[PDB]
Amino acid sequence: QNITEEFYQSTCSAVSKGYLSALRTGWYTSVITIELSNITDAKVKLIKQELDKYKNAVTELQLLMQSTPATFLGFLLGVGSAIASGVAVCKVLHLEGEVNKIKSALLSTNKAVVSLSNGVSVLTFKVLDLKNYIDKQLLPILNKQSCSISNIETVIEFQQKNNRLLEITREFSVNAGVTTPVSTYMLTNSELLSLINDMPITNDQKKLMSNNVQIVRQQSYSIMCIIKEEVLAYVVQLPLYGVIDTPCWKLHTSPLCTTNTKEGSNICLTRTDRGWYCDNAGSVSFFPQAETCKVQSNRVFCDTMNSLTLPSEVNLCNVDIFNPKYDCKIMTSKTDVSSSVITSLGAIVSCYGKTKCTASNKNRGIIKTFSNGCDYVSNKGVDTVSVGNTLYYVNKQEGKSLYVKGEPIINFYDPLVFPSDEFDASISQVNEKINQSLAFI
Amino acid sequence: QNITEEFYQSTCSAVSKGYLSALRTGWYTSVITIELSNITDAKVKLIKQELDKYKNAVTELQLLMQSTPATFLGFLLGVGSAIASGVAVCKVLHLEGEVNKIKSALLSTNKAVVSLSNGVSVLTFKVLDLKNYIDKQLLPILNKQSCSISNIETVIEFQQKNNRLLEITREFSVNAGVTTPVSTYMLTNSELLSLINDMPITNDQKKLMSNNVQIVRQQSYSIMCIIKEEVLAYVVQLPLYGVIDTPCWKLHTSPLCTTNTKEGSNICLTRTDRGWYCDNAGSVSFFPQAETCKVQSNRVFCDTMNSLTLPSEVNLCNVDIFNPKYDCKIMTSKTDVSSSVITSLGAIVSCYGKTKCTASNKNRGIIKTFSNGCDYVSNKGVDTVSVGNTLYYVNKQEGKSLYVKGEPIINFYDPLVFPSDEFDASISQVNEKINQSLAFI
Amino acid sequence: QNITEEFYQSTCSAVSKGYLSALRTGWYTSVITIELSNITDAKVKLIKQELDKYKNAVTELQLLMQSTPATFLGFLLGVGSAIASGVAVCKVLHLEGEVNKIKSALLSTNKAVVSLSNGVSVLTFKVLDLKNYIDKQLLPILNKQSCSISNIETVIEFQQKNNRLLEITREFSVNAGVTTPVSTYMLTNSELLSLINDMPITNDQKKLMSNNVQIVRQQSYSIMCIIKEEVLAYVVQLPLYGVIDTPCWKLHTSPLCTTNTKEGSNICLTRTDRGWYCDNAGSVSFFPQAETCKVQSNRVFCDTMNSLTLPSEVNLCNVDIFNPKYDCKIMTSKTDVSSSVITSLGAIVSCYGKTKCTASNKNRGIIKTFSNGCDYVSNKGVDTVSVGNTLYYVNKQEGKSLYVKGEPIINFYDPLVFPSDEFDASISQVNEKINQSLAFI
Ligand SMILES: CS(=O)(=O)CCCn1c(Cn2c(=O)n(C3CC3)c3ccncc32)cc2cnccc21
Ligand SMILES: [Cl-]
Ligand SMILES: [Cl-]
Ligand SMILES: [Cl-]
Repeated sequence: QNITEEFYQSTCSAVSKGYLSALRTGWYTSVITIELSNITDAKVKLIKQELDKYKNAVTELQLLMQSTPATFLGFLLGVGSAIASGVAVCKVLHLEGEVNKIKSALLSTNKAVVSLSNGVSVLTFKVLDLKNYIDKQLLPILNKQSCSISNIETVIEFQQKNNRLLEITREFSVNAGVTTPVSTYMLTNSELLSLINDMPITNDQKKLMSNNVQIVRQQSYSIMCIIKEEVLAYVVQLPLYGVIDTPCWKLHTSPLCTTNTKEGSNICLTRTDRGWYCDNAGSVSFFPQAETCKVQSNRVFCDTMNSLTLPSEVNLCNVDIFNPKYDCKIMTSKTDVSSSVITSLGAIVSCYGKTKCTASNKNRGIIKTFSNGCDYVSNKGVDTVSVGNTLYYVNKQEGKSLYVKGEPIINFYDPLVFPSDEFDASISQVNEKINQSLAFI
Repeated sequence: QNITEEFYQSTCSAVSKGYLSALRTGWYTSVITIELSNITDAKVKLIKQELDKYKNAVTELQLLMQSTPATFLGFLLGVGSAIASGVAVCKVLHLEGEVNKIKSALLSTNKAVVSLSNGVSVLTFKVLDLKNYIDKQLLPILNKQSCSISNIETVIEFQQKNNRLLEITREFSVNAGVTTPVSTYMLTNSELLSLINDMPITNDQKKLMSNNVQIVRQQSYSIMCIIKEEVLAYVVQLPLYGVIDTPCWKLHTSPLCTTNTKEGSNICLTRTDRGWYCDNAGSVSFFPQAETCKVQSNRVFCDTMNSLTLPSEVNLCNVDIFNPKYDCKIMTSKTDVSSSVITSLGAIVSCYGKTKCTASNKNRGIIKTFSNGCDYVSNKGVDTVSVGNTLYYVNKQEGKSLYVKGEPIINFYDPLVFPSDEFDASISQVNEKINQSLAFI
Repeated sequence: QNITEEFYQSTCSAVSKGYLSALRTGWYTSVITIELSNITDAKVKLIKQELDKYKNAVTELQLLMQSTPATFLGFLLGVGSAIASGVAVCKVLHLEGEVNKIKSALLSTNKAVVSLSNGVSVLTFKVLDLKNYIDKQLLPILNKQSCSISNIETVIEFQQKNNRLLEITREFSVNAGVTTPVSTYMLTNSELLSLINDMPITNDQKKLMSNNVQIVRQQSYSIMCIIKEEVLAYVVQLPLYGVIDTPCWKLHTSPLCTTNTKEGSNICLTRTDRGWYCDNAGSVSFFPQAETCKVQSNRVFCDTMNSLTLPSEVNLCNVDIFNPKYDCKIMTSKTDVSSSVITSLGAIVSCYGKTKCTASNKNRGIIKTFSNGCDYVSNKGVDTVSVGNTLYYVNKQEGKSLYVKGEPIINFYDPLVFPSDEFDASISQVNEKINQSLAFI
């Protein structure tokens, strides 16, 4: 879609809009199972060697489940427990008879829904029947001939089928029974798509999930659960996207300082509310660590667990940081160091002191030299930006940028009553302290 | 065991107790080795192809060792060097004759203790003898028949044996010779258990380590060391648990704010001493980043390298934050944003402003609507908590919660002399500033 | 080379010098390709089974590219976009005919340079020709005999060749098309070395990169790009080391507090400018998160994207923190907790309160007991340091340490006007506040 950007010279910040939301709001828990089997010449020795790998993988996973499974403004977030729902389901599976309900449900099929004893309705999947393979092809060789008649084409095939159990067990072993993202050994591409289609969700969610399998995997958990009655079962916890196609925008901020000659006499100010914003249910979901969100074209995948829910008036800070309805968050300092923030469609440059700051093009080199202050350049005709010894490549996606001129608000502050070293502050709090200092003077 | 929780309404915090400690206090360094060998039709070409994979894995690891191997209150921690002990041992192995001492010690066995030249006594393990396999089965095929007589069952078997060397080399290649956790290619489940049993430790440590192999792996390092005289050797650095079965408890904290109508007029306070606490040697080991500790049932595995050693009186902050023996750490602000902290046995809810905050059950939906302030609900009968647009699942483990009523201490502060934006502060420091402001007035 | 260390008792800090730089300053983008092919008894069924794995890997990667690819003083850094350059190249490859230019260029060879339509000159590599293998050996079996004549030695060989495609696809599936470090499936050791040799760089850069392949891998990206016209192509983004062999030094800092008896009456100060420093182009490249830099012997690999460019006078803070040319950064507090910082050649110990702080040797145990204050011990004759319940191993590399005596500067401050809880501050700012407090008194 249309991605557009606006740079606010007055506050050294830029907003990228045109994105659409896909917010993980909930969890779907599915129970994936693998049916187990309970149990010389060159080719048989390889079968016994592979069968040993199988026996020890089972013993390994049994040992691993002795315990129940577990695992600027970011400091404002709450603290969730990401696998609480999957662990709850996995707890129900240890209740007696519960494992047998699943074993029975998938006797004649590989996909089935099971209502568990506490009422939970979960999709169930038998992805590998080692029970049947071992019990139909390897058992005859090991007992009827007394380890005599065998062919190497079954050795090859057994290694293939056993490999996935060996890899699932490897992942759980280096991860204490909880893995994320969910690999293709836990759930192949075909199985996951099939799982998504049989999921009880909207057609929009199914299309969205199927066209972004790779993101679904990164937002999912595999929780190793139980081995009981020749059934190996792990819970796969999949994201529920309850907010889809609402507007999102990305706020980029950079330090705004005065540019006086005498070093140390300068005051700085930085908008601290940078991160991803998405309209959500009459409020705005604010993600202060924009690295928690994944962007695919103009779709942005975030997790509400790493969000604050803010009044929509928080948007007014971009056009009017002095607006009377939301108290815009800033931090203050006297550290006027140079840096750049690469935005979606351009680059913000905070250039101070003796720093060389330029913007270049691929074939012609330097096309703009920044003066001291906070400035911006759009990615049209620019390929790189240089601040000091640091070269930044700019994003080269299509979209129009608008440069909104305005006097930098740092000019409105008297440096001799300016409160420096304020981090979790706001426009009004800074004024509150300035008036108190001006009172005592 | 018995997990229990107490919520302190006065300070918006909760303590989970009943846990027992397993603290990594030291390191055991073992030297794992792989003995190397020094060195047409369809089946021989595959042997030569696999032999090439072997030769290049050796060349790769030789190239990789040109250099010596290397790798709220968290800011208070010191700075260790995690693989210093393994690197020290690995340095000793480059001394002349040192590699030959090991090669000799494991001539007749695969497990042996070797006292190295500087006095260090290390367990040694030969986990794969490629020297013997290549030198007994592949060498005859490549020289005696001139690449003639071969059978595919050896091609299969060679790929199996060579695979682990290829994978060990892959791990070291993407990790610059230092890996953690220690995979099952570095050390299989059988080898690690055997290593633990032959370790010079208590019977309690052996049982504890064997029943938590997956945690031992996550707290271990594999340091690629030396290739010399047909011997490949890497050091595996294993945790020493010198503190076991002492009481541990988890402190959860959340922001406590006043709830006045006029927005911006509110003051907030948050206990900053959240994290894991374990009794340790007459003091308390405090782990400010509770994500450094791993919980398995009621056992909690932590690393003393990420701890502060505090006076045990730090515990008094939970029952009496104004106690005269320890100066309880807090932070102050005026940012009254809503959030929840999911505890071990319930959920703390900091609900402010216009936020919808509720607690729900699986089948009946909303059972409690929180008013503004800091409140708590136990996981008995509750499955989810909702703060704004964020849905939290609560932990569903058994254990009793006690709600300790008390007036929120934020009510005891006059907002017009309240010092906001204090981060590394304490009860006494805040009083010190309030009295100084009250003096100048 | 010569690694040396100096400890400044006056400021509780230590500098390690003698290192030489290797700074990633730019990016080289190469286009790696795999040529694809467009498409019963026991041995044929395995071929059809492996061929299915191939078809689905292709379908998987096609689904994955529906979207364009994306991915104390650290807070002062700017914000780059690491794969912007590779993504830009990958965008050019979707232009029509562009894929065919590459397909043509590597018809007769596997390595070739191609000037793309926008002028970019990129190295191109065909690392696997599955097109030819499938189209010469498997096609005859599946069509001419009608799935009759086949031998197991080709089944083995097909699994080998197809395996790398299956693994590349696995990596991209768990990583949303962008991986780092660059595995040996993306680019084998031989291919990467060959790529480095054909790179348009200096002989120094080629030697440096070839002798540190493992670091090059960790600083590289694999960006999954396009599948078009039987050509699979991903961009490998390799580091350009434009700064080599300049001096580097590592600054370690630890809290310096007064040691009065009455607890709570103490004031602390910590130099905040700790991290890696490298001379670079007349300025100094400062890396505040020293964990972004990788050290190999005396060579230190850093990324300028995680640096500030500072005046070289920042070095004066080590010999004279009160120097008049650079305003040295510090933080203040009243939290006198004990801890240690393990340096390159010794250990800084900040010992306060009732903490037991000692230094030990391997065979003789405790050789020094620290008194309260900030002290230092060199790694000559010392193996471990203990602060409270935390045991630290010291680095055991050769190099001389010098202990520079001096009165701790915290003694020069009157505790009753000392501004505590200052984080982004400096020597002059603290004096500025002290004089303002002394004025109002
Ligand atoms: C991107 S950052 O959050 O990591 C950098 C913050 C560091 N910092 C501090 C100290 N401080 C923290 O470290 N936290 C974080 C971990 C809980 C705070 C939360 C609330 N108030 C102060 C906090 C003061 C200060 C003043 N100016 C600039 C930076 C400053
Ligand atoms: Cl870049
Ligand atoms: Cl949750
Ligand atoms: Cl250590």
